[PDB]
Amino acid sequence: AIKKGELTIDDSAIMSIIRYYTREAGVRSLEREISKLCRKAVKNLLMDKTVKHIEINGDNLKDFLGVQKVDYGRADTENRVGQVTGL
Amino acid sequence: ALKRKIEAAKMPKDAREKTEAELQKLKMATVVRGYIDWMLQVPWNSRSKVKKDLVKAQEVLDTDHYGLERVKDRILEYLAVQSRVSKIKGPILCLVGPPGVGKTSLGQSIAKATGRQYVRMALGMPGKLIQKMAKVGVKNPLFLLDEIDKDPASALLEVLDPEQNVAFNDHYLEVDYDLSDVMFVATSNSMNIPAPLLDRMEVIRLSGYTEDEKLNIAKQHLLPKQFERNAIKKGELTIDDSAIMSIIRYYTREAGVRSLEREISKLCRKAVKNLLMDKTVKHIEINGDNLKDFLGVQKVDYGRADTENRVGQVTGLAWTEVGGDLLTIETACVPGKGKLTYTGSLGEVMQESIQAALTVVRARADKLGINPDFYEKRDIHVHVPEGATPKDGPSAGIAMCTALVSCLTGNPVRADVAMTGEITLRGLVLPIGGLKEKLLAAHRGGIKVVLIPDDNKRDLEEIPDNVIADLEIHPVKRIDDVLAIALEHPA
Amino acid sequence: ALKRKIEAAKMPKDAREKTEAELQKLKMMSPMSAEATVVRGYIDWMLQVPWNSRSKVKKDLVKAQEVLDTDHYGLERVKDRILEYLAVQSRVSKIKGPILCLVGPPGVGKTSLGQSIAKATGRQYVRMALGGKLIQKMAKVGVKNPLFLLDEIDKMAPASALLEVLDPEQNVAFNHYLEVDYDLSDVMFVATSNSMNIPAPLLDRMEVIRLSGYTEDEKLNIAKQHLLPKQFERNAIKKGELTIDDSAIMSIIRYYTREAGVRSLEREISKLCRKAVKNLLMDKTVKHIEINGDNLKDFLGVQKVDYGRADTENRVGQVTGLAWTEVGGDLLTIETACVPGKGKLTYTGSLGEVMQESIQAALTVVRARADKLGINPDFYEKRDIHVHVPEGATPKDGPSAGIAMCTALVSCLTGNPVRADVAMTGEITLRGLVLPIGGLKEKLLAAHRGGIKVVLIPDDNKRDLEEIPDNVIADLEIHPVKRIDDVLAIALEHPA
Amino acid sequence: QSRVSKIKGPILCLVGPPGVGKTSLGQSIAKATGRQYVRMALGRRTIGSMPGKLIQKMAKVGVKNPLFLLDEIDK
Ligand SMILES: Nc1ncnc2c1ncn2[C@@H]1O[C@H](COP(=O)(O)OP(=O)(O)O)[C@@H](O)[C@H]1O
Ligand SMILES: Nc1ncnc2c1ncn2[C@@H]1O[C@H](COP(=O)(O)OP(=O)(O)O)[C@@H](O)[C@H]1O
Ligand SMILES: Nc1ncnc2c1ncn2[C@@H]1O[C@H](COP(=O)(O)OP(=O)(O)O)[C@@H](O)[C@H]1O
Repeated sequence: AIKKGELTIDDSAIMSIIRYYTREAGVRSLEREISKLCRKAVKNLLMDKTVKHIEINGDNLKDFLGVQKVDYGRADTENRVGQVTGL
Repeated sequence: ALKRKIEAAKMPKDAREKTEAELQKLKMATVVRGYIDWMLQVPWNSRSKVKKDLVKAQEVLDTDHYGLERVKDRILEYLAVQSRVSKIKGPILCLVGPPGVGKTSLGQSIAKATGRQYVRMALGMPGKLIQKMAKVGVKNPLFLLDEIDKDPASALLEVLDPEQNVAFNDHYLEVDYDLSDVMFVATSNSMNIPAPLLDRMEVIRLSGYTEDEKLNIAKQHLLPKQFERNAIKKGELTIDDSAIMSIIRYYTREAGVRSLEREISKLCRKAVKNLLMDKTVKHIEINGDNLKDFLGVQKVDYGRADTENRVGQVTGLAWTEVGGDLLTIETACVPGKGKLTYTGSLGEVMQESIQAALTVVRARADKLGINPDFYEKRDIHVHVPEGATPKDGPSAGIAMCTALVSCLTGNPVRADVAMTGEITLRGLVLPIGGLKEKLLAAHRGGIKVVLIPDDNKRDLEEIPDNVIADLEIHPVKRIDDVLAIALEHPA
Repeated sequence: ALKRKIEAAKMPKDAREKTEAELQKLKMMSPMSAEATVVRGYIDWMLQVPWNSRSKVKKDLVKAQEVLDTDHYGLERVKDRILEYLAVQSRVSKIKGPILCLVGPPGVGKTSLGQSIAKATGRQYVRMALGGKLIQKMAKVGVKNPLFLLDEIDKMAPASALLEVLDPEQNVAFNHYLEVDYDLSDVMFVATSNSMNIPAPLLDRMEVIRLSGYTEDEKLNIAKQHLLPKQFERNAIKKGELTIDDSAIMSIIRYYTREAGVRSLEREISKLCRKAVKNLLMDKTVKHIEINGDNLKDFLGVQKVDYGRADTENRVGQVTGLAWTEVGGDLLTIETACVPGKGKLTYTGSLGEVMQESIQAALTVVRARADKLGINPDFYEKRDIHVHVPEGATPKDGPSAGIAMCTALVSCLTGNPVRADVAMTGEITLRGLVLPIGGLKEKLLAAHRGGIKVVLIPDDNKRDLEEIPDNVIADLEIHPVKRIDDVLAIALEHPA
Repeated sequence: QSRVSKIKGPILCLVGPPGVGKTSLGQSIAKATGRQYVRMALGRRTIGSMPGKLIQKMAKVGVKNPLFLLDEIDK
């Protein structure tokens, strides 16, 4: 029930959802995240009559979805002796 | 009489020709009369209207359940989109938690949050569901499906999907009923639901409570409704907060509040018996000293103020889904032929966890002070109690590792500590799931120092911060750093 | 004709218009037909049903106290729990909550206690055994609010549809062959059984109140104050005769009966009474018969079971474990044997897999302590092991008497005899610690009733140990242990 | 049974292998107290229906206080 004006999601917000909140080859978890994100925007509309154009960037999302569930790739300690990531 | 009400206030066409069809069967017999009256008493109109003041629903959820803020926010999201669109044709609310949390009452506080009538249906002659519809008599009820962990079994998915709810048949009512515009709330004790149902349900996790939160719940929402069903009236009976702290800490240990209800109910019973059998006293006051006069000595305890010299016995944390739970993993090292032996009801996942742990120990024979021949001359028995789940099996792997280092070197594990995690061959410590449910258990049993993997550090910014306020938490990443904390001697 | 009775009986409007509904059909059918008489007796079911006339309850709990303690002797931890319910029953007129459940071994007095509560409040009494009926008993009492007992719910498993007779969400209306709903509220229930194997829907609405056994002093006062009078008046023995002294009753309890209740004591006292009466009519010489503790063997028979312990402690293998069984508390002789072989275990005697895990636990206890006991260190593959547990233990009780297996194995290997006045119990870990166990009161009553004089319990049951009220503790030498080395230092009759 | 006018308690039961005198003790007790012997082995209105079996035997002896046996409950 969101009409065409009041919620706007950036590119970088979707890149944060894909890179930080899902691990599969498909788009099912992207649907669960965008579903839950949309109804959290609905709650942040009907509980406050001031704001209407709710904006989300790649910074103001961790109050919606919490912390990053899964991690991204390799910028951490590269010692990891005798381990090797295989495919 | 019969004929003057078969129109039944714009009852739809199909059951009008069916109702008049057995009415002209009546024209040419008691079971016919009842068979008419079933189709007349089920509702066909009168949608009891919703209350779209969602701030009022905010105010009416906080009057019946104290502190389920994440669960309340999720429910109010579902009621926001449930308010704007008249019928959400998506997945159903799924309330999952340990027994004794406000499931089977949260659904009661939803029905007086929208306005629709509460109906409960336990899952442990017309159809059962239309029997309940005839019990309530409204087009748009709230029909709680409880205990989905426990008429054919899986045939209720036609009550949930869109394609079978625009018209629902029956074996012994012959017509089609629309089970659309019927909000459902589904509760369960656990997660292992039969497989088609697990997709149509969005899971809402009601976790356990803490000591302060149980104290506030017992001080606001338990003592009044227990008094008013026993009619103790305002000054006849007071209970200090430290007394409820002794009921919570000592005489029960459970993630719900059901046992607290049983002890408080018993307490009110014996107080009434003191008030009628005696006539001098009229005000009974109960503190932490008068309390064991009214009940037993204890049932369980906590504290870990006992001895700590338990070689080879650490206190793992177990994520059973029926509450988070403590665990006493024990290992021994006997003279023998090196044949490893595992027991404790679990299968082969613990096997690869154990053999991982034993390679971790055998790589460190020098700087731990072990004769390096132990893998072939000394048999090893490794035990873990039965409380776990199939997933999160290789939790408490470093429980087994510290157990083996303790029993080999003869170094006592300090008894206040409690560990968790999953171990690999290099001694690295993998993440584990369900960290809140385990840490509430480690809070409730009186554990001071908990070890978690380093890669679950971000999940500490989800815990209600009274829990972290009492636990000296050390995250680790290497097993060599577990062995400076969990033992009590340098190694 | 017939309507002039039901018009004044005051049934409510639903059953009134059903009664008039088939009634005017009855007055307009042939008054001597067969189906007409079926309707006559059908209405005669409905003349029976008491739709009014509550019997009065009594609120003063002082005479409730003085009406309970005048009939049953010493159930002091139960009568508080029953006067909770009668206290809230006194203030609140209609409790809709849970229902009193009475669980203990048979012979304790539960059927008499539910009979006594009816005398306590004022309401009537109808017992309903379990192996339409309910409207037949409600019609049988002829009153609205009886004390409708439901005995042996455990021996019940219409299949189990009585759970709508219990919950208040269903008790506003219960119909089955009468098809008029009855208001079964304000019909107080008490349910009894013999174990907590109650079906899982029924257990929701039932307050379990435990009735454990009686001890010898307590049975002695029961027979001296409440059994010899009712037996002397159900056989009409005159007053100036049949002086049964105390030591005779002590020999009946100690030597001629073994139960946690007093059922068999009634059989022995009744047989004693009628043998005395037969010796009063087959002779006119004696009139005053006295039966001391000596002449029972000339009067009642031979000492059927044994009590003392001069019983040859040189039993190498068997110990005496205690067992909180389904029917309460019981002695239990756990036996082990060690035969030459390959190293394989052998389970015997209702050993579920938990007891298998505790058997291998005790096996690792022994193998950890091989050399400081003198055992041949390679016994685990030269010599097979057979361990025997006689049944009785509930699977929740389970690994109770775990350390009985460890002392049994140490005794069977080293050939050191277990002294046979030691009633061990406990739950063993792997490494040699002894965990708590529940139901310590049944195990101590069975450990006292068989005359065992030394009991080993775990250390972390110094908590329930004070709550055994009677002088059970005073003559039993109960002393806890915590490690397996305190067990092996005591329960063997040699040092090790 | 001699001193008490009417025992309301339990019932004499005679259990033995087939062949000992468990039937003849009905005769002997019957001519021991004085009452009458009636044996009833084991194994409504309509057409014309007889009464109940037990009251058929009570009509058969025609006395209020018989020694009404009940043979072979096991069968
Ligand atoms: N957050 C809460 N606030 C107030 N009461 C609660 C809360 N959670 C549970 N309860 C209490 O739990 C009791 C009923 O238990 P229930 O919620 O039915 O658990 P279960 O479904 O496991 O039986 C009620 O008295 C209810 O008040
Ligand atoms: N404390 C007591 N005082 C008097 N009589 C008792 C007491 N305890 C038991 N009895 C006797 O025990 C018998 C009741 O047996 P009970 O345990 O009710 O059998 P069941 O459980 O099979 O119904 C009655 O004869 C009663 O007189
Ligand atoms: N002690 C006895 N003295 C004389 N006759 C006996 C004695 N015991 C058994 N009998 C004879 O055995 C028969 C017993 O019949 P019985 O076995 O009682 O029949 P049932 O098949 O009904 O048991 C009688 O005919 C009786 O005369």
